[PDB]
Amino acid sequence: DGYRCGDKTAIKVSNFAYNLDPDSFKHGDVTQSDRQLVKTVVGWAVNDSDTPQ
Amino acid sequence: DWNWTIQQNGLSTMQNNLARVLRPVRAGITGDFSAESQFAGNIEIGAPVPLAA
Repeated sequence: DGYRCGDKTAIKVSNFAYNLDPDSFKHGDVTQSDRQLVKTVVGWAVNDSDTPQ
Repeated sequence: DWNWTIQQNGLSTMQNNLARVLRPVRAGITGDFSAESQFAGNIEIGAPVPLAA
């Protein structure tokens, strides 16, 4: 009843965020789920002296 | 022709006056400085939280 039947108002929950309290944070195990080679490089170096370089 | 000026006014004449002209001016500068849209900023390292390994 009343003026306008139905047409109710609504309360919507939008975004939200987290104050990630520095006192606790567990990082778990890390992985990848796939592969794809981009680029690599292989080489070496030598010390032909009597001193560390 | 500075030699012309010597024979016209006398060496010592100008010799002295030139010093009166060229001697150093010692002074204290008071006042301030201002400039338009320059850059400014800050950096901070906050206190450590005892939690890792």
